[PDB]
Amino acid sequence: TGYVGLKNQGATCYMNSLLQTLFFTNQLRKAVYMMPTEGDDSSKSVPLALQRVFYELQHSDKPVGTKKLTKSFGWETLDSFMQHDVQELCRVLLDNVENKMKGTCVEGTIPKLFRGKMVSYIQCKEVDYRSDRREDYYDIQLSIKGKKNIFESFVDYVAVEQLDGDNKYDAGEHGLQEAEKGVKFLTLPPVLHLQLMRFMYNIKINDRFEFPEQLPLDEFLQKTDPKDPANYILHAVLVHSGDGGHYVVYLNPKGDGKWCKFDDDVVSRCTKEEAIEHNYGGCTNAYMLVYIRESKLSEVLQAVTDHDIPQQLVERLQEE
Amino acid sequence: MQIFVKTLTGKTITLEVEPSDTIENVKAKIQDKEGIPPDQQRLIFAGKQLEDGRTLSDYNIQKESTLHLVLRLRG
Repeated sequence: TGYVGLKNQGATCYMNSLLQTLFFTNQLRKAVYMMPTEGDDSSKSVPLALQRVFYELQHSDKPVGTKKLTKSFGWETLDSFMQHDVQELCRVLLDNVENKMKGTCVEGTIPKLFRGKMVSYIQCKEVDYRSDRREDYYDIQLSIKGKKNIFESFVDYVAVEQLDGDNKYDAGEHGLQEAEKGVKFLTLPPVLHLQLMRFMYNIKINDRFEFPEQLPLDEFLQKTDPKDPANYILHAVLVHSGDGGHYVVYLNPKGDGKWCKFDDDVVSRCTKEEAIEHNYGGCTNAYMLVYIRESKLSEVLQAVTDHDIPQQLVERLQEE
Repeated sequence: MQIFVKTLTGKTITLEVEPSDTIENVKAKIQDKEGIPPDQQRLIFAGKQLEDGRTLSDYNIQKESTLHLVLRLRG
């Protein structure tokens, strides 16, 4: 495979699957490497742990461990055997690193890679009153039940809703009033993180939901830009199996389309069919999807060498 | 104030909340309107998952802000 896997401490399937995803997001990994970690206190520094884990996934010829990283979380070894949601970790972990990157040479990285903005439009139906709200996002929750594929999922997302009845809009001086609400994307980030809502109330929606290897999302912007069309290429499929369960990540790291499967310590080659179509579901299916913006793939997935790992870090890591 | 909560169906429901409210207070109002037991709610705003203990003011959450409700797939 050319790539190393990661040891399962017990239930760290979620972490290993994300650690691989965040590792192969090369621009992030370079950024983690360039973080000022003066050795701090190891069992206290999440960036140091991320640098350890990232360094060995780049160099080791045997499965890498996660002990120190879960240590740096403030966790005991029993917490390593509770099962967890991969997207909750990502929210918690990337928020951690984002603030730990402030005031250092790598401020802005996580939002520059992952953060987009959306606009919510609200207009009253029986009074002249309109409102707007612009909110940033690091991920998109896509509905699944009743939608055959990702295209129908963004249509629903941007569809127009009726704020009615027990959900009338608080139109200020006009009081509670019926209204229409609509969402649009102002910007989509270089690395798109899609959380498929494979859950109804936990029942877990195992239905067939199809995602593609290319995704044109220009239809869901507010203003399209012809100097950077919004085509995204599929990079990762974080597959969940269960109801608790197991987590695996399928990845074409180089964006070339030669995929591998990452099941904790075992890294396999595999076919497109095995990573995309076999994961539409209908117990095993995609839960999270990583698409990278075609215009930005060269930068995001630029190749990473020992020339990108600061020397002070190697000396810290080696002498340890 | 009236904020917005996108549900597990993707539909926007209105929620009546106070800058004072803690996230457990918000989660209970959601249970009161959507039936989701708080022990299973995960609420996402601007890519932050809101923590039991902090309040809505600590996230600059205000009128017409939108929360995204999500459950867990553990593994």
